[PDB]
Amino acid sequence: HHMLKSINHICFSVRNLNDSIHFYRDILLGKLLLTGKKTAYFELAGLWIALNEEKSYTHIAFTIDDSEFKYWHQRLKDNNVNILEGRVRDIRDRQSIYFTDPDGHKLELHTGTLENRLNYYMTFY
Amino acid sequence: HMLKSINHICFSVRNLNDSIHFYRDILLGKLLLTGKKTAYFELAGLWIALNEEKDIPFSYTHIAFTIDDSEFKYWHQRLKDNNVNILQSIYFTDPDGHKLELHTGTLENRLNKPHMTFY
Repeated sequence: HHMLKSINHICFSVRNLNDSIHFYRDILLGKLLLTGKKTAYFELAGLWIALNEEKSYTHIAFTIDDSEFKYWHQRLKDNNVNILEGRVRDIRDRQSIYFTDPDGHKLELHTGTLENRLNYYMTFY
Repeated sequence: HMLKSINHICFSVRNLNDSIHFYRDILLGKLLLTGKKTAYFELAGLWIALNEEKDIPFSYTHIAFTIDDSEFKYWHQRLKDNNVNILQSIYFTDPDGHKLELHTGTLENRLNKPHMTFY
């Protein structure tokens, strides 16, 4: 009875499929499921990601465990990923990493949940 | 070592009151918090965060949501009767032009074009 059920997928336009495959599948450890001539699909963090090749007003955040924070931070740096600054102590307190994919779509890894944010936090409903 | 799940999606929006009505009332999401400048929703099991930026000027991304196939007509009519920008499947935008879709089957089903390479 009358609800959107779940996320079906997200889709990004990208300049170079092979570069984006390396990013989403090798660096971020997603699974490549299918390709076409100008198309690739992945499963990542339980989500389906579609890339369509086409040669700051949105971001997508994935959850990671606290205990994997330094693993991720270093994997992104070792792979020369473009890392962006977050809030003061986001790195030292293992809260968030912000970064872009090869085309500049903004991504984040976060160790908290929505309730954590709500509790840490204005008008509450 | 795996990313465990999606955490949330953040959208810039020109007018927070319009976006709240779009997300909470048209799409039937749950409003959790406001401040600012900001609103948080739970919609389709996903945290959505809106940040109001009143001087915004949208083609290179979309988020798609799954609906009951028996509800296709319900949703299609709901969006039409609410003057939503509309472009099996419904393709539409929010008040700021963020690209959204509704589909009545999972991307995995859909994928199940001989020339494509399946892994």
